[PDB]
Amino acid sequence: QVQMVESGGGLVQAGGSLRLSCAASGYAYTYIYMGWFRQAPGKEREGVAAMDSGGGGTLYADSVKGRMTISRDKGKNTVYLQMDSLKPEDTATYYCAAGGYELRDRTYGQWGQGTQVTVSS
Amino acid sequence: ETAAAKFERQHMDSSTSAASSSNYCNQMMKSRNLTCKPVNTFVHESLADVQAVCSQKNVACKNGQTNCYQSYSTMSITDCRETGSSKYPNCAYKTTQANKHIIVACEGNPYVPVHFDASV
Ligand SMILES: [Zn+2]
Ligand SMILES: [Zn+2]
Ligand SMILES: [Zn+2]
Ligand SMILES: [Zn+2]
Ligand SMILES: [Zn+2]
Ligand SMILES: [Zn+2]
Repeated sequence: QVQMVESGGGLVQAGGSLRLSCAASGYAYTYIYMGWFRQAPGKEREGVAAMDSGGGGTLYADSVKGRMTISRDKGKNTVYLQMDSLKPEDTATYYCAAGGYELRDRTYGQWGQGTQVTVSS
Repeated sequence: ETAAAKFERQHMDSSTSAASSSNYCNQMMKSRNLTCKPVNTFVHESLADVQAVCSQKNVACKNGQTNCYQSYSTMSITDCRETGSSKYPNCAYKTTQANKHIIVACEGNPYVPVHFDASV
């Protein structure tokens, strides 16, 4: 079975930086899209950033544009989120996702279990 | 009808291992309410084998999107094609048995087929 491996979540002060990593482990081809989603309590799951396997097709939610960079290893099932200038509103569970299209989460089938990111004040 | 159930009405037939007569496509295109639909494929495998394709090989869809999946295995399919004696009120189809890989677009929290894209 494919296993979404997913590390880097935690707890930082407002304005601080974190970096999330994720690999689709045990899959023998290359997922075309991999991206990042998040979800605060009682709230909708929302898309954060997605990128295709050639380095292209990049996409960002407007609230994190200017402050988070997605990246992948070209041709591989990894994706990373560099989060800078984090705000209290960025506090949420963040999920890795693979094999879908842009930030349309219904199109994604592989999901990681999510890591907490918390931003204090 | 959800997109998954539309896919099952338009392409699934687990009740057969392969088209059962030269009239299979005349009996089924009327029967699954597609009559004309110029071309259509039915897949003769269990619903679970077809849903398992959505976690196999990721490829590009014909519409430019990227959540399509191609079967690791060849599957039994019937290709339905309009003959040259077929204008719609009475739609006639050529039935052709094939074993082929299939490509479907996949969606949902049960992650399942919602569109038949191609066979290869
Ligand atoms: Zn969304
Ligand atoms: Zn089977
Ligand atoms: Zn083959
Ligand atoms: Zn079979
Ligand atoms: Zn169809
Ligand atoms: Zn298509």
